[PDB]
Amino acid sequence: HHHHHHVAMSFSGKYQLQSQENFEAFMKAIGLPEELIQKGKDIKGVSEIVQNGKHFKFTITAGSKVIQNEFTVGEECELETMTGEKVKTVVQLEGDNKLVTTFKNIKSVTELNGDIITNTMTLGDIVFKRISKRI
Repeated sequence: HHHHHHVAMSFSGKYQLQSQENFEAFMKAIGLPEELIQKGKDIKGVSEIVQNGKHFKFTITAGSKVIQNEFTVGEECELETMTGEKVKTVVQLEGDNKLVTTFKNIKSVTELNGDIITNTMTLGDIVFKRISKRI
């Protein structure tokens, strides 16, 4: 009560993998080995995001290691993939609890819905999806 001065929703929180679709098709296409794919779809990972005003931290716990990144929105930084490949880009927000970023041919769209994180990525013709839930 008595809060949110024309600003609401918050990417700050920790989350937990519920489900994912096109995972194997995407992981094979980005050149990961079948070992990391079979453990990556079986073992449900954890995920964490920290909003820091203009700054944003991304943390994704796979079934063996965590990938940590940081950027500032509208500033030109880099993001690490699960394969360990390093790629420069800029991230934007459409004012509607949804971040958007592209790379070369990969169109990534994160979406916060309360205590749920929807995430939809589109590399070429492959459409990777991922759902996590805020613990």
